Amino acid sequence: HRKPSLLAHPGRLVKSEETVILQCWSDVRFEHFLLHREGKFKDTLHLIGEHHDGVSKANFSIGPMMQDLAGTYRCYGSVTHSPYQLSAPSDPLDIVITGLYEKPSLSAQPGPTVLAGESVTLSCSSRSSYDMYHLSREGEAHECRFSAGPKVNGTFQADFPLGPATHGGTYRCFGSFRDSPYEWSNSSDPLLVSVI
Repeated sequence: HRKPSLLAHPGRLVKSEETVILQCWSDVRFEHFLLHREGKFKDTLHLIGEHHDGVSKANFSIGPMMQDLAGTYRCYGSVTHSPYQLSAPSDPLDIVITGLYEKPSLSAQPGPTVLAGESVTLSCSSRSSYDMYHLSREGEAHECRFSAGPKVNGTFQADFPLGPATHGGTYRCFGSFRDSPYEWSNSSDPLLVSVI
């Protein structure tokens, strides 16, 4: 037993039709790994786990990405001196399909370039009824997200207060509905928040 690691080399969010690798590694010399998703089309993947030096690993390829592939992934593994047997559940990893709707309008109210120690904040508008927006800082494993405020005149937005401008960078923003929590919108245009 003992839960293995489940991550995705490029990243969690996958653009429409692209592909991601969901690698399963573990020191515990297994021989078979099993991959499992949720959402609509609940499915399981049976791949023979190799042993690329020391630690045992498996490499699943989520091909032409689609609405069905996106959901909550979990990895398992074992040895076939006993077939059925499965390791303890592995860490949940949500595979997202970016690119599927009109791009939101990300911007910084105080300004993309703000003096340090001066609280910065970025909002996401759009004319469509997105129930929530997401903010990618590109890189980090777990990102942020918040439901949106009703139509103010014609728009739908969500404010992501970042706070005292410290070591800025570049954010992106997506939108989604209460129904399909894994099917996002097309990524909004990149923005460089500067800190002089």
